Amino acid sequence: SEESQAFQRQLTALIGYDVTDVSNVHDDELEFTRRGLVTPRMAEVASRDPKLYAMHPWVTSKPLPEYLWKKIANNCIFIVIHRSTTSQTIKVSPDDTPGAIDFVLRVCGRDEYLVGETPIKNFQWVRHCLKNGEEIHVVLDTPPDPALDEVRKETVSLWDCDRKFRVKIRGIDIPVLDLTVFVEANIQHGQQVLCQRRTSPKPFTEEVLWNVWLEFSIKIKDLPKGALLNLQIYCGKVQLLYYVNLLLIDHRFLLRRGEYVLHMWQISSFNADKLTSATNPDKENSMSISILLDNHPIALPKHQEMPNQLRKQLEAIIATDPLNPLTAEDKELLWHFRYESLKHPKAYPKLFSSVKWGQQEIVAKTYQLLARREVWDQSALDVGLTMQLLDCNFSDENVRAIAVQKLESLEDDDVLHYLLQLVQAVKFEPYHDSALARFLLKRGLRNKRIGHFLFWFLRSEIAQSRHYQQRFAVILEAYLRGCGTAMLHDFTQQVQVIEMLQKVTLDIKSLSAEDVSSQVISQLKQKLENLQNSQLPESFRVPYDPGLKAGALAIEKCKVMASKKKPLWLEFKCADPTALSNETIGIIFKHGDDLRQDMLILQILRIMESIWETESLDLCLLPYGCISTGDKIGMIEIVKDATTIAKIQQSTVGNTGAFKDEVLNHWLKEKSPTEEKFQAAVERFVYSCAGYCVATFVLGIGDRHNDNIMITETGNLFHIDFGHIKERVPFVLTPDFLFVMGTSGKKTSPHFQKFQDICVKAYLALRHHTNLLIILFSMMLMTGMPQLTSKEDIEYIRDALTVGKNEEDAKKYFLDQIEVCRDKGWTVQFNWFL
Ligand SMILES: O=S(=O)(Nc1cc(-c2ccc3nccc(N4CCOCC4)c3c2)cnc1Cl)c1ccc(F)cc1
Repeated sequence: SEESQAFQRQLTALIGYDVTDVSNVHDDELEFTRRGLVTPRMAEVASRDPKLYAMHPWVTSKPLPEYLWKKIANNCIFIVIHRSTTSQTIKVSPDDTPGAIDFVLRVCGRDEYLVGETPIKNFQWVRHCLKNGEEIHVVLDTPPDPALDEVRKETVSLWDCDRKFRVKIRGIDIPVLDLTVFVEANIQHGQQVLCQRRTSPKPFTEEVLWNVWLEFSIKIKDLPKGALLNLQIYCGKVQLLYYVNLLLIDHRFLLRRGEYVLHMWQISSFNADKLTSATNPDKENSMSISILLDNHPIALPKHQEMPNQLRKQLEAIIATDPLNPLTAEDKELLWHFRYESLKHPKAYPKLFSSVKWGQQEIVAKTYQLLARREVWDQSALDVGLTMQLLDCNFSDENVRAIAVQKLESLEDDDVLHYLLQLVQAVKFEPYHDSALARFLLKRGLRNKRIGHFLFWFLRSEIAQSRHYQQRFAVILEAYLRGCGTAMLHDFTQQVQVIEMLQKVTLDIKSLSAEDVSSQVISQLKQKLENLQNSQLPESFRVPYDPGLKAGALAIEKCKVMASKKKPLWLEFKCADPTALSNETIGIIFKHGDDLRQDMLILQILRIMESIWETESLDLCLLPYGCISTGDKIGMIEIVKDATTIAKIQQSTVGNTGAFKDEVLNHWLKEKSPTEEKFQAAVERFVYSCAGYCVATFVLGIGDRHNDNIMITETGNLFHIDFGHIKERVPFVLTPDFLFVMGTSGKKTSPHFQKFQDICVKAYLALRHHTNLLIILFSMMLMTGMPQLTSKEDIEYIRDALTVGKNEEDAKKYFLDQIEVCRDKGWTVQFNWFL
């Protein structure tokens, strides 16, 4: 039809990629995945309560922390319900379910609802108000129409083959380039290379032919599902220059066969891009390789105590961190005591790394082993452990599926906490259709807030990653076909706004030399007025805060920043008349940088906060909204009432940097209305500073120049610009920070004794989740930093978290770091200014 044609055109423009396109395939996996995702979409759509879907209550079933209880007025919270101009105020108790006080309670100025069978202490908006110490303002409203969510009507056994595996390398071709070059062919399973063959070296001409069979030692019957033929091109120590990958057992369990011309990826170690089954879309410029797979259709089938010192050796092995390398001795031990090891969920990652995946009978015993998993199925969810099983070390669908099984029990509050890393982990899936892809699909469709962030996270990777754009596009399409017309319209509006603003960023960045022109400010405001009538939708959801709807631009307040990437400083009015403010919505619109590294670090900061909540600590971090939106384009939340530490020094002192200890402290008092609020500022500063000292040490991003650090007018310290990373320093504890606490060079202050108190406790709390943080750190580097990441980069966090050390000793180690910062004073800060 035509209605079912212009709708795909709509899907395409929302997705940023054409999913029906077959210009860059060599089998039908992508198309097979589209048809396969119809079923899980349908089930989730059909079983979601239409009413609860449309109001999307954002709820938690976690306990209310000790830091929030001490801020109640003894078992009583205040809720202001609203008329038109006036308002009524109700006395409430934390257990009063929405219905205890048709009509619905919508938060003033936000598409956020207080509805459903949960106590009001179990709402995030309520806990937000309580955290910042603000009154809850709501409106008696009409529930939205679920009709707006309406969804438009949518043979030889392999184990019977003793032949050794063989692949014919016909040769390579490249339109443009000289030394010597050879092709390496690896049977891979995860990062585990099972068998390796090389060709003879040949001269590197624009076309090089071999026509040789490479006979491997692995038999066909021993090929596991998810095994990759990985083809690499080395020039000559040698050097890797091109790689492509091909699945040996395709999506139907059929062995791969016939002719292949694969266009290959260029090189700029452990990196997610290296594992992709996607071929290079750049048909014109990219190197290709011509191969022949030949062996009748062959299909893989599906299937239907110990001594003292050894138990101890095994337990020591199970105890070690996820980055502790297993020796052959350890693996052989784990596998032999297979069934003892299965009694310990913590042993699953190491045990499944003890499996000889290239030996058919071993795999069979491994699948037998998984069939007997009462203990695994019974234990409480550990995200750490579960994440470990989704990383690049595991390619077995069954192994990976028992990880996804655990995630299924995750409450929506926590999916949101791990969504970004979960979406990144799709890049570790051998096949386009995986249990994890389906999990993300149905959790997103069950919940408008997960689905909103799912959209952007997926879209972020489609726009700037060729290596996985096809896979993420299919999954995104499957999502959009279930999210419902009311969300398709939001997405459409958001896409239009950022596409429009992009154009304005482009032409403006070119009109400036490498400060800021005066004409240019008027030139920007000129084009922004041009938009306000043009075709700009006069209300769109804020990508990083889907509660807020933005309306008209506040043109007068809009400017180009003094940064040499010339980002746009934009302000918007809230489209909601029910808003009881006036404060504009401030968004930084940036080109030049890829915001994905920033997204990752910030999300990890959030994870660190929720970690700290389990131990009733609130280190007042400020992880501001930051959404990559397109290719090298995104938005950043403007934090109100904030300035950079550096600018505070350029206000009292001046240019070069004769830094003074007092300058921060009396900046605080001049922005403090009273002594009452000034102390709360010093209070907020002690916590903030403690959070960012700990967080950044662990992540190894603590040494920042002080224009990249900010403070709010109420004490809240917070770091910025994470997407960038001699004598070193563990973090930033400069004298101006230290004097706010009341110390100079070598002393101890009451507020400082608190800083040391909170850090030590925050640090040790993180250490109780060593495994989880190690795994998120590993995954971050492998999927987020195109840094050809090494073990040594990863095994930094082993140092930072003082693995294998007692608590006493870990307290000492960090306290040394504090003292290291003291010794340097201003040496590192001045050193940047070269
Ligand atoms: O504008 S940027 O190009 N990008 C960017 C901005 C922010 C950010 C987030 C929230 C903010 N809230 C309030 C005020 C901000 N300002 C930043 C400094 O200039 C004054 C205004 C905020 C900035 C965070 N991360 C990045 Cl990558 C940039 C600018 C200066 C820097 F030193 C490095 C980066």
